Amino acid sequence: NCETSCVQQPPCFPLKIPPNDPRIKNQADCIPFFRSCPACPGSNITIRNQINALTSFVDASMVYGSEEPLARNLRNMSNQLGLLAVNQRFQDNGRALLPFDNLHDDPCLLTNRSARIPCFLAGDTRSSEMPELTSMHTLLLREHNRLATELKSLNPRWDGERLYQEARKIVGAMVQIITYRDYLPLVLGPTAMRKYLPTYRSYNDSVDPRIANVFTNAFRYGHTLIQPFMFRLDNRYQPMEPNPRVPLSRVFFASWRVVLEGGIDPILRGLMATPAKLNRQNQIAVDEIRERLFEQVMRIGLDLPALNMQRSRDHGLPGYNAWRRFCGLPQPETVGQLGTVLRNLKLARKLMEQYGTPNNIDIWMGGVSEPLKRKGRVGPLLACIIGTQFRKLRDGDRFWWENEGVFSMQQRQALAQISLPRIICDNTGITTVSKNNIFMSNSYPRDFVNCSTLPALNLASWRE
Amino acid sequence: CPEQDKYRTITGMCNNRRSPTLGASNRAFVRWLPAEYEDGFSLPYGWTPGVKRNGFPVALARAVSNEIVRFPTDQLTPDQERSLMFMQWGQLLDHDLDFTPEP
Ligand code: HEM
Ligand SMILES: Nc1cc(OCc2cc(-c3cccc(F)c3)ccc2Cl)c2[nH]nnc2n1
Ligand SMILES: *[C@@H]1O[C@H](CO)[C@@H](O)[C@H](O)[C@H]1NC(C)=O
Ligand SMILES: [Ca+2]
Ligand SMILES: [Cl-]
Ligand SMILES: [Cl-]
Repeated sequence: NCETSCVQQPPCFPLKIPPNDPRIKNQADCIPFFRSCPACPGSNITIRNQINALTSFVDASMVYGSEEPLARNLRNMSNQLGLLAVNQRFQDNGRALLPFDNLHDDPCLLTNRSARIPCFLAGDTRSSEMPELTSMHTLLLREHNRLATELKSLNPRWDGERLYQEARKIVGAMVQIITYRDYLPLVLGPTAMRKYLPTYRSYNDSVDPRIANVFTNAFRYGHTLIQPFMFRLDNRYQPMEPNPRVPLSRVFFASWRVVLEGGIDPILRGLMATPAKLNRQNQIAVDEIRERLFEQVMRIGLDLPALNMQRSRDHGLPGYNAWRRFCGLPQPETVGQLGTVLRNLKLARKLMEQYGTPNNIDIWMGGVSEPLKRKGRVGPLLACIIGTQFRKLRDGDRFWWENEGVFSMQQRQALAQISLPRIICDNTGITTVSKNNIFMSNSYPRDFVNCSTLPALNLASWRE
Repeated sequence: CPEQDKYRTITGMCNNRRSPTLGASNRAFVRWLPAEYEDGFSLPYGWTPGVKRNGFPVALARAVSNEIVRFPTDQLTPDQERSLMFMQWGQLLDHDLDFTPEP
């Protein structure tokens, strides 16, 4: 009874309220928390471990699904066109929307009672979490269908399965290319990129491709990039009235905002032409996530950073120093030493007041506290955990896009030409997109170009 | 586990021929360090009142949040060298990699 009870009984591990809290004034209340499902339930032999319900590979499983029945249901099986099913009730300016899902306790319906717009159905259960995410999901759904259509005109004798597969294979490589070429270097910075992600050579069958338990927490560094608003922009990259700056605590699960407030174009424009939030040691994460997470679909607004630290404890993750020691980094033991590591004594004092020792600092908290690496957005600890994980996913993937035999030399040269700005051009009404790199480009019109200047993915090498 | 294959399985099964479940869905995460529990095998730190972690009381995740995470909204520093798309791709990416189920 985690959603409503405050009694600490399995599977509940509620977050207790401290005195003089800025929001929750009743100390008998709590922040709801369900302990993650144990891999081996009831065991008095194994050390509690958690499950990854997804494929560790960067294979667009958020589009296709990580389970066979879900994956069948996501496909359009009415024909041999090899397409993904789309919404049969609504469209975004003639363009496809993700199908609706059949949830028992649908949180999306709670975001706007009168609208009656349910959650979307994607490869991953979190598609409707924020409309910016729904937009990315809707974009890749269109990209698959665009590819399957192009392939049918190229190879008319190819059946639905072959069309589905070949387009899935392209979408997966596109996700890999964007991640490794454009995203990761900006997360890590040049040095951590050379250290953890040296030039790909070939597939190594002795590389464990699994997600480490620590990564589930460490990759939450992204919480420090979250802006308190959802920004929408019109055709001319100008604030879309009414509601151009909707608060984040009014967009969670608001699937209706995609369906009834202009579709994906204003959201994608907002994502491209708005800066991200910068992580600063005195400005870690916004109150829209720290105080009002899921405010309108729950009894109480959650605290995301607190959940991150409680989750790491639920997962039995060692503290800051043990991760520093694992990464080959010095382990500070005093306030002064920690002040040196963080290049900030003020923060070190606050951290010592809470934990008493750097050994006890929860991974997320320690990680996000570290000064950022030159031209990157993480410190040395998270750079190590993150970099280590992504190398394993690359070198341990038999279907890695560059692996000999996965694609042809020609197909590889055609895929090398893809970009996220181009995917936007091909699947939306947007005619002016971010200059490469899309992750750096954030100012309109300085960093923006016409779609005409961008060459398309040439599928010629896919002819049979 | 087929000797010849052109595509990925939906579950990630068979990507690694020697250990076919590696990277596949609905499997236990790998550990880079042994787990640290109150009882050594299941109870998280902070579960039992008065039970210290490595010599010190366990701080409330909410207190850490309040004292170190909290900042006034209006002072937010925008990133001059990153777009909101940088945040969004990170979340989309995360959703291709991991999901920790709950009861
Ligand atoms: C657009 C905003 C984002 C959210 C809203 C959001 C929310 C969550 C929540 C509620 C969780 C579960 C928390 C818990 O421990 O109980 C969550 C987990 C994870 N995130 Fe969050 N997140 C948003 C945005 C991001 C971004 C931009 C990320 C990375 C760049 C990011 C990552 C993650 C990860 C890895 C997790 C854990 C995933 C898992 O279940 O295995 N998030 N986030
Ligand atoms: N482990 C997780 C879990 C998440 O969200 C769970 C979720 C909540 C509700 C939900 C329903 C009703 C009320 C409520 F407050 C939440 C319904 C579906 C889902 Cl999927 C995440 N969001 N982003 N990353 C995430 N990682
Ligand atoms: C299946 O494809 C046809 C042709 O594109 C379309 O008319 C139909 O709506 C599709 N069904 C779904 C569920 O997407
Ligand atoms: Ca995956
Ligand atoms: Cl539908
Ligand atoms: Cl681990």
